[PDB]
Amino acid sequence: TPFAIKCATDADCSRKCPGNPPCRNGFCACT
Repeated sequence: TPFAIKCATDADCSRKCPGNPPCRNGFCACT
């Protein structure tokens, strides 16, 4: 799914779910 937690960047991924997980299609990879 190129759709998940709405992200800007890695840092933003981190902002929701820490440890700097990656984003793809501007969505954070973390569940």
